[PDB]
Amino acid sequence: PRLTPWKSSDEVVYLKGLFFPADREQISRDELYRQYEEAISLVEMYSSRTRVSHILQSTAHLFSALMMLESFEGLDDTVRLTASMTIIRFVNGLLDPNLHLLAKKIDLPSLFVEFRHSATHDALPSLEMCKTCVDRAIDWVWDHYWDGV
Amino acid sequence: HPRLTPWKSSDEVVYLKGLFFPADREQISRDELYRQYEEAISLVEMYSSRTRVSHILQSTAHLFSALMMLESFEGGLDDTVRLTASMTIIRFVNGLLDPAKKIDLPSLFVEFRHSATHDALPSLEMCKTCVDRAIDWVWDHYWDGVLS
Amino acid sequence: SSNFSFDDDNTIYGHDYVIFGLKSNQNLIVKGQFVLEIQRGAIDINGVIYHSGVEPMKFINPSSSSIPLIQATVLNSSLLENKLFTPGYKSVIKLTNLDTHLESIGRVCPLFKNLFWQFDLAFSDYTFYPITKPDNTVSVIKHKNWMDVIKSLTELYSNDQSIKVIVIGGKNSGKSTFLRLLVQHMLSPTLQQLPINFMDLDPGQPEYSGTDCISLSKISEVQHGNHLSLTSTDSTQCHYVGFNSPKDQPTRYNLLVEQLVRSYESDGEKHESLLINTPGWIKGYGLELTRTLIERVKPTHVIYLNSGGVDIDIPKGTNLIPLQGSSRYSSSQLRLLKTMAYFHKIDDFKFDFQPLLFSPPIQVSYGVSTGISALTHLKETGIGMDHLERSIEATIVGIFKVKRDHLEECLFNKGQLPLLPYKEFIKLSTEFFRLALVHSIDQEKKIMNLYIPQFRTLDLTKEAIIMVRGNTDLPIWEIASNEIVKRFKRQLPYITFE
Amino acid sequence: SSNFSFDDDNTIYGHDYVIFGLKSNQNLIVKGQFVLEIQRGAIDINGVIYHSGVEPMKFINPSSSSIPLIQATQVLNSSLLENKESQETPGYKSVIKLTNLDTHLESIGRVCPLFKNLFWQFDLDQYELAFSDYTFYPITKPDNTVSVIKHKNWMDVIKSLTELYSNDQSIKVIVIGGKNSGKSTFLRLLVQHMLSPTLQQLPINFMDLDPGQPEYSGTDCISLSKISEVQHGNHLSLTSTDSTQCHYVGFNSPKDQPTRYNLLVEQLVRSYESDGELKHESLLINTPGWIKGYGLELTRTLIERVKPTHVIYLNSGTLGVDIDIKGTNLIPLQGSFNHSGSRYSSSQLRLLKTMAYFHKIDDFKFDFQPLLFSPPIQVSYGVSTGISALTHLKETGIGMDHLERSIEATIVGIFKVKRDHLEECFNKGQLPLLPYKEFIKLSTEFFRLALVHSIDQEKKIMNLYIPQFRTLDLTKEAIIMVRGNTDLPIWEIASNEIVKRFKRQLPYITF
Repeated sequence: PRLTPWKSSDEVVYLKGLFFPADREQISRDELYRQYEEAISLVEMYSSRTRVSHILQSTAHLFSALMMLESFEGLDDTVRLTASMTIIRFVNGLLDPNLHLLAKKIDLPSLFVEFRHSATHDALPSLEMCKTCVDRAIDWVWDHYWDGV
Repeated sequence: HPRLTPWKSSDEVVYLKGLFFPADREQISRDELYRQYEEAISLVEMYSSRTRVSHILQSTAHLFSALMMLESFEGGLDDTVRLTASMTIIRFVNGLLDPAKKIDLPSLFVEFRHSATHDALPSLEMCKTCVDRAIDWVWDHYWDGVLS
Repeated sequence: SSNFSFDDDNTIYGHDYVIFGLKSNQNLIVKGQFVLEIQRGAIDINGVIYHSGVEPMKFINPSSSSIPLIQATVLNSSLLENKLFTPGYKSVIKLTNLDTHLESIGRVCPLFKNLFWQFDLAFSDYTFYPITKPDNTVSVIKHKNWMDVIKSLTELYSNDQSIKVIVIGGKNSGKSTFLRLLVQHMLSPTLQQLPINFMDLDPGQPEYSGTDCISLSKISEVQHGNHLSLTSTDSTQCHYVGFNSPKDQPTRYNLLVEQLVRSYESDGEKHESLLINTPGWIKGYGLELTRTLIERVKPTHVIYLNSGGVDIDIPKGTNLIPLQGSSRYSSSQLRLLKTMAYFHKIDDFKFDFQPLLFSPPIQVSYGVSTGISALTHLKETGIGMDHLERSIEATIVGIFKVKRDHLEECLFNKGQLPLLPYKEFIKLSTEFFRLALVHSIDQEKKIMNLYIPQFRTLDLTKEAIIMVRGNTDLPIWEIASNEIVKRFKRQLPYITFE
Repeated sequence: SSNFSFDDDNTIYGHDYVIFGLKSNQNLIVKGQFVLEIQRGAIDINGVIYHSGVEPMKFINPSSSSIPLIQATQVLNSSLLENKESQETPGYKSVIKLTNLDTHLESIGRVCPLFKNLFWQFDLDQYELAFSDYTFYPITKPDNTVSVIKHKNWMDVIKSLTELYSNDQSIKVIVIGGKNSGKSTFLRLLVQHMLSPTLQQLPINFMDLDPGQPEYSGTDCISLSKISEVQHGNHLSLTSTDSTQCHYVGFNSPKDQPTRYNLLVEQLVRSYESDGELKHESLLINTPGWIKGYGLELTRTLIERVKPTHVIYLNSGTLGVDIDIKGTNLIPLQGSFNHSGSRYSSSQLRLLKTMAYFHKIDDFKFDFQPLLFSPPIQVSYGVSTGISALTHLKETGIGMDHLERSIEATIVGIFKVKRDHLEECFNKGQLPLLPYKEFIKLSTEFFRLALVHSIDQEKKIMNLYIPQFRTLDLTKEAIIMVRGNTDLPIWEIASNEIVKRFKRQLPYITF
């Protein structure tokens, strides 16, 4: 009988509804980020109660990165760094289950592995590339975890 | 034999030394100190636009932006600031070690990299300590040496 | 393949107690829980000698830890008056059954039943079981260096006045066995009897401190087994870090260690000798924490449990000892046992391990009223006001005590549970009371339901109890023990099936 | 140790040209710059048959690249050959004549001491009799120069694709490979094969979406070029090869501005479909050095964007899983093999491709004296019609006092914006700084890259060193300026000829 931070499993459904209201068109651009903020707060509350599965915490981090990368209009270095770190943490936690064959086995696409290496060992990836990688990973979590629940 | 530097006449490194690390660290106003910090980050961005800058100088620019963010935190969702400071430390340390602690890098930075990359996200206080340690490190190893 | 001496027709089987007459060349290892009195002779256990005259001493040694050898090796001045039909051999040990109500962990936990005394030639069934035939159970055996280094502190304890000692090592280095040996060595009734002052600064794997305590404990009596923090020695205060490791809040941990060293210096500068445990960190920021600690304490000795080290060399005198060390089967899983047995104790050496639900629970009001004035979240303080109230529920929070003038402070939102900001929390002084497990919370009635192990009604005048949620986790066995998955229909209050 | 048949061919030295009479087995590997016609027979060069009648061809084969074989093995089998004989011909196979190019591009040792022997004029006592010094001469004795020859499958795929160009139906091609995989050699071979004299003289449409290692394109361009005349050597993108437009990405790699890169590629593909639908122009594409990751994603997006009708991959790997097998070919890398000293690094040869851009008087005239002595071509700044605004492509956030210093002594692209498109939206002010966000929306035509020298602050006038250029006469088309990522070679800021000339503390260099 494993422990769940949420009282019922129904709050996972509500958390998915906040992340993915599924009426993406058409809703207000600031209502979507009002749902995203409530969902990030629920994720951090669940994390404070008990450990959360890496996908759920990662979805919170990636949605925070999405809000900052969409709200951004100046000195872009910190916005670059936040999304960069979010993607590196997401990819590393996904891969930290035990190198090219490993990415195919976990089904993580190649652009993420290149993004992590470029951010760790090379110059900061372009903010336009950070948007691409964040949206790709947010699609990844839908493709793997969130659709089933 | 000649090498290319983005700064004209190579006296603006002296300017960045005083602009990052002003003469007085406590009598100066913190708002004006952060204005000086922001100006130095803007100059480092300009030199990056001109050409490649030494990894120490880019790391100084990133670390002081992270410092300004951490010390000006008003509370709330600290997910952003923790992630940004963790990434700044990771870039700094990796760029140092990319080309044992022979470089005199403290074990705090290497432990911070493992904590942020693989382990749970480092806390705000730990990031504040690590960024200040890095800012001291770059000063001692590069910034004090350069003079006029 | 450790074994103990086996005697036939010499030992006597008695009701509630067993007496063994050990020959001169005999040794005993005993698994379980037993009060150990000495009838005739002197029994030197774990490197220190105990005679017949000493008062009876109670052992709690589980399967996870190594069993302390009970040697018969002999003659000393009296003093110790030996006190049975036959004199037999030189030494006659008397083992008393200790009704500690352990072995009841099996009711809630399936695997933990094998740690303590449980039966699962002719041998009766008691809470102490001597391992006559050789088994896989380990015994406390330490290198001669381990013994003489820890004994060199005892001679300097014998004369005036006090010593400050540090222990540094990794999580698996074995600082716990070392520190228990040292207290056993100085508190032996063959030297100065004044109580040692023990400072335990490790929240992850603490001893003489409940889960998530920084605790300065004046140890007056010996804990002769690897007590799991179950038995309490009179300690001035716990300090609830709330986190498994000092990494999570380095500033809170530092300000708390510094404030504990204040009382340590006030009571040690008073002939009592100070003694410190340090976290499992030897790498990274932990080395810096240890260095900062050494500078402040100015210890007379320092002990490191490995080889590596240069930073520690400055400036306090440093000793190098090999790690050695040792089932549990996991050390982090033993943290859950130490958390659970805290809530299940009526009094020390008595543990009723039926789930806490069935027992009448406790009421408090999370309002301006004197019940609980405020709540504060360590770590993530950005929890939404509407979400903190559900965040605390069904977790093990730590309730504090504050002065009314300090209690005034600024709490933030009167509605539901008033959150007290962490920034205001750190500034004001707090006195830890007890760890609280909150059963449920009534939104409409504003009265929330919590379980705490034992308490003195918290009688006080406008002493606002402040609740604190750390990082410490709730053992699954309290919400979903197999007893309360069948006594109440399998539902999902916080638990889900695999 | 490649070598050719020594001669000993009754060759006459001439003054500016050399006459060669090659036997049937004779072949040539020639290092240097030279132009050749054929006086007798049909010389076969790198897998195509060139007879005597074909117009003279111009060779820029560099020491960095491999040397195209010049065979005379193929016996003249067609009447298209037009042989003119003024000497001797004598019935000994075929005689070909090659003339000095005099491109003056060899004079690079003036700026760089390492770029010597890339373009040879014998840079050491003479060891052979009757030796002569020209801008060209074949290596009679064996030497460490790789020749242009590949496995029979490499030439077989290209040849098989070639007769598919012989008939009416048109061919669109994709080429995919990593850096040093050999995409450049593959494309030069394929373009040489499609423009053989036997095939119709119908110009190929060549699309080059590679900014880092471009071909038929100056440094940091995306370029579509209708190639009507083949470039018989590794012209380091230093020949005209008339192109419709050279699109300034401004960056070494796609990753820096992926959205601008994709928009530019899609626009260039649309411009190619304006003319590739006509079916005369066989469209052909190069792809960036990225073989995996987001580069593979860009390649797949291109493949679904341009109806491929052919795809070539240079390395075997996860491409077959990633790219649906829709016909694609598989050819092994067979990358050019040479020493780093002989074959300079891609980042070290981008500096040459950038320097020779500003130092070219014409297509084949190269004056490599430092640019400082030439007139700075003063231009205006501000709201003035000369040059209006500045756009930093990536580092958009820059202090409004700092961009003017930023563009000083750096390579910037001068664009063209017509009518009020520039008016769409800072402070002018020292410099307007048109934002990048409004830049992307506006349509721009790329004028030649500009080298900035000595920004003047007291006056809006700023010096601009740009290569050969017609007068920028525009009714209202304001020529805005942009700064990308393109690097500035040291040799045009501080070479020996100007460091020794001055020796004082120069502004942007340290010693």
